[PDB]
Amino acid sequence: VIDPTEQLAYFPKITFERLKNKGKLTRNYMILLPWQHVNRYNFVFSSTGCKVSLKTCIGKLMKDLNPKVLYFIGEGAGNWMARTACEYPDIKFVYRSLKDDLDHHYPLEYQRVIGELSRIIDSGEGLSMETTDATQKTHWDLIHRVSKDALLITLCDAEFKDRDDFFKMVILWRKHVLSCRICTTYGTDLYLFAKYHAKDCNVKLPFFVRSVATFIMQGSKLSGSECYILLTLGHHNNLPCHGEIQNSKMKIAVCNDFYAAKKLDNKSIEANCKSLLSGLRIPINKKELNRQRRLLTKWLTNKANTIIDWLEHILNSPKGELNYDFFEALENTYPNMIKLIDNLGNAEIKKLIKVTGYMLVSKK
Ligand SMILES: [Zn+2]
Repeated sequence: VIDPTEQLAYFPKITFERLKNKGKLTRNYMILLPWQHVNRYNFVFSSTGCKVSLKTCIGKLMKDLNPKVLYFIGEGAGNWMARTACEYPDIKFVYRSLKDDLDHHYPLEYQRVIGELSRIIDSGEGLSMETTDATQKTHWDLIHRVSKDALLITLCDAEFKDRDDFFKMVILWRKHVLSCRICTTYGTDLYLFAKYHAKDCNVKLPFFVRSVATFIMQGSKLSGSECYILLTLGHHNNLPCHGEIQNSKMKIAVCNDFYAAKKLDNKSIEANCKSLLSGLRIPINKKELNRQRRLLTKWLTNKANTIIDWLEHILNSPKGELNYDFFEALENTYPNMIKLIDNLGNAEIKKLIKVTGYMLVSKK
């Protein structure tokens, strides 16, 4: 009872830089908050699709290869997969994610965005911990238990402990696509679009693994050196160097603004509000914040005051454009910044930025 293409208007436009396979650009933004969640207010459990998209980044490859099935590894609640389902309404999916008590091993976001799970032909159900671990041979051995389609495009958004774990996955992918009866029959025109953290320089990829392009996303945490690398089979080359990623990341932060989503998913905004502060309603106005202050009259009451104080600061703050120059102003105009980051945890602060972004967009 849901049209996927209609749901796509809840996802924001993606700004990125492609580096196909020199002075330094530096700007020290005094920011302590995860501002990359500013345009992600319409999403609850996972929001990767606000940062990366197959139609925007690898649109041509999607058209040229025309895959019937897509293979997703490492997705939490499957928000990237959810965006893909909206962009490509006839594509079926194979989902894998580590069976942990830590992050989601089920696509909650996909179930929320897309109506049902009928297009997820393999959800990884019944599998053990090692058969869901991309750094283990058995995961790759059982990837074809339902889908008999070759791994034309494999999407990996897994967070690895170290680069050696990343190499374990990349080597296992190569070993699969060069052994597997299904995949070998298709050929060597097979791809792996994986998340990577460019820490070093001149780091060779495994034998017969070649990087086609590097993608630097506006939606990646400003502090790190995260990027998305498009790999294929062929004479090996180097992984992206930390220096290249920095200049690219900087230009996007200094030049570009975050696009807001064309439509506001009021159900999710209400959900993110109640998740941040129980009983918080929309519109978030002076009357709403004074009501929340009144309800308080402990550790939980301390966190609630911290939240209201920030929302009150955003409320009183002038309207600006969604960019890091304005975000730095927002932070360095608030007297209790250090008290905020100390009292609220990482998840609470990401929820706070989602709510903040909704408010900033709602202005004027
Ligand atoms: Zn295969």
